[PDB]
Amino acid sequence: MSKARVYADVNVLRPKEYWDYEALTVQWGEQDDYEVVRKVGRGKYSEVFEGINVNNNEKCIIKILKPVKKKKIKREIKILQNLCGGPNIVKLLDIVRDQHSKTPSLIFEYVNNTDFKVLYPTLTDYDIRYYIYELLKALDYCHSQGIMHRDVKPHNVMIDHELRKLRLIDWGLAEFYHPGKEYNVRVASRYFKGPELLVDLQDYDYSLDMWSLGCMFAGMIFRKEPFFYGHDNHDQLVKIAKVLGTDGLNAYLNKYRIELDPQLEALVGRHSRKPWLKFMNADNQHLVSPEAIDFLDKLLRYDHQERLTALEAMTHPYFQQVRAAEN
Ligand SMILES: N#Cc1cnn2c(Nc3ccccc3)nc(NCC3CCCCC3)nc12
Repeated sequence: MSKARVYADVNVLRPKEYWDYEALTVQWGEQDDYEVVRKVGRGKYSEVFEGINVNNNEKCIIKILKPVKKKKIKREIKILQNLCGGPNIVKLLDIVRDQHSKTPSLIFEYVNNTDFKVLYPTLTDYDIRYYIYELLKALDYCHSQGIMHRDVKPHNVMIDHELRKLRLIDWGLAEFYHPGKEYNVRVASRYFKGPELLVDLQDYDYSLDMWSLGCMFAGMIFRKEPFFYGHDNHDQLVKIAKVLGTDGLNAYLNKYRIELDPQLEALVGRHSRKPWLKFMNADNQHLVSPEAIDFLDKLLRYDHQERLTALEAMTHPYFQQVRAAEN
């Protein structure tokens, strides 16, 4: 039996109007208020375009959704509404649908994002600390509002580098946290899935996002994208085990009484823990200080209960300069 160490009762104390997302009645806007300017992306969930509001001439992002169940879309909409105005939380501007096809589109604020594959390599030590701190504000906020993002990855972190503006987007996989609830482990992107998802521990919590953040962070400071490069869910756990070591995995499994599938146990084998500095090289030297390693080490723990919470992470000395500058 596992439960979050912080914000566990947020949804217990709030009324049904907050977490009963299926009760939501979607208020449709007008499709004609928005026009496509250029396609900027695509995914299994939607096609994304840079758009413009013909009324105010303001830029926006239009995501034309592929077939989705009523329950799922209501969940994304309710969460976006509940988190409105929070630090670095993307703003949902409107929700529209095509009459004949009933194809819905979500309208979001526009962020002039630069491909992370091109942006990250140019980030300085300070830039990394700054952007990760900004992302942490968003995570502590949603966690404080009883919501788990469950899909933290570079693709869901829009950054306008010129303006130094960051937004955590795509809340379609997010969920409300309820103590003891068993969630679907089929969330997050493989390279960012926490050990809990990989060993089928269903009663996970906000801490899942912290493992994903840790993966992003490790990728940035070590200049290795992605950090844990597995080809399937089983191999993903193997990649993690070859770094953190099987001793910690065994302890983790014993604590929560989890039994790995025979095939998985075989693939994992036995591995010694590898010091974080073994990933240091001439290319990532100006970015792997002791503070960075200490911070990373406290994020990437098998036991989700051991990981730093977003609030704790924000106070780690690694971010002391960012905090000082802000104050
Ligand atoms: N909500 C929201 C949201 C807000 N901006 N935004 C952007 N901005 C953007 C602007 C110009 C060029 C590229 C992107 N792209 C995507 N999704 C598309 C990206 C997904 C990650 C890989 C690159 C394309 N989603 C969003």
